Amino acid sequence: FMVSLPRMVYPQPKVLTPCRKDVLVVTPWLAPIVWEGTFNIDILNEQFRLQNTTIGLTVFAIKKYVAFLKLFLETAEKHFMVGHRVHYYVFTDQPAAVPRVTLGTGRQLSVLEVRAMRRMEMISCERRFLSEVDYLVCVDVDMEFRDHVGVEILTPLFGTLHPSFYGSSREAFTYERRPQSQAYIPKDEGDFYYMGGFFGGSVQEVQRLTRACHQAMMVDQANGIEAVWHDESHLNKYLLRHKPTKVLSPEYLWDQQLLGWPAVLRKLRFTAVP
Ligand SMILES: O=c1ccn([C@@H]2O[C@H](COP(=O)(O)OP(=O)(O)O)[C@@H](O)[C@H]2O)c(=O)[nH]1
Ligand SMILES: OC[C@H]1O[C@@H](O)[C@H](O)[C@@H](O)[C@H]1O
Ligand SMILES: [Mn+2]
Repeated sequence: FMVSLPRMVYPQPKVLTPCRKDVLVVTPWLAPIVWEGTFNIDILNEQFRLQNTTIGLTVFAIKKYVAFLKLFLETAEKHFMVGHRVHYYVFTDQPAAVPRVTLGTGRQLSVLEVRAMRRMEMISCERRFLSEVDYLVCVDVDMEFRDHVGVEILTPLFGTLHPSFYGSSREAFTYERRPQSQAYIPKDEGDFYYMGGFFGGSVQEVQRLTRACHQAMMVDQANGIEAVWHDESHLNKYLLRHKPTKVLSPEYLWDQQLLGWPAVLRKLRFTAVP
């Protein structure tokens, strides 16, 4: 049950004025593609706080990657779902190397020790996530938040446009192209190339995705084949056959050193560390 929004004063949306004319802002299966200028974050924050939303954020920091956690978490605290309840789950082989980062109120961190592709299996923590959070966001650790990443991304299932391919035709996508792999996608198929480093959704839809990618990876292992881009190839296969309900623009996963700051990106929200 969703209670009424309170009165709010904001600019009227005008039907004969698009928000953004330069980019596609809805997919052909009617999923929003999330760019700056397409959402009023005050309306969204109301909607999600009225449901007392809790967001889980998973990150793996194995071996040398523990070095990235301090900047990742400190910038998450500045930019990720601020005002909402957040539970970080840090999966690592070195619990004692997790930095002590001060968190804002309503935010918690759990360190989950693992042994040093297996992210999909490890995510598919099933029971715990179902009890503890409403949505799961699953990202790479060698990154930093530079600007707002908030509830505009939440939906039952989302992927993120890979920043090297958002302008590419499908035949250039680096999907797995060998029919012997579960991740295979023919040259005349594909909507987008999604980045393995940022996907998420409701806990149920994320457990479906990560279970299906884990099973498909195990089939490929039994068959002696490893997909060209590992879990990212399987995530692409899954999202072609199970369309996401939102797609995040490359504002949400960018590399300024490699790609600069094109005009089409009004904000660079989550970016690779040099
Ligand atoms: O030795 C490793 C290799 C990978 N990762 C985790 O797996 C993610 C994906 O690997 P990586 O970021 O190296 O892929 P890239 O983005 O460079 O292609 C890393 O962000 C970490 O989040 C890790 O923790 N330790
Ligand atoms: O072609 C796909 C690849 O593109 C790279 O730019 C990225 O570093 C890789 O992790 C993989 O996503
Ligand atoms: Mn990475």
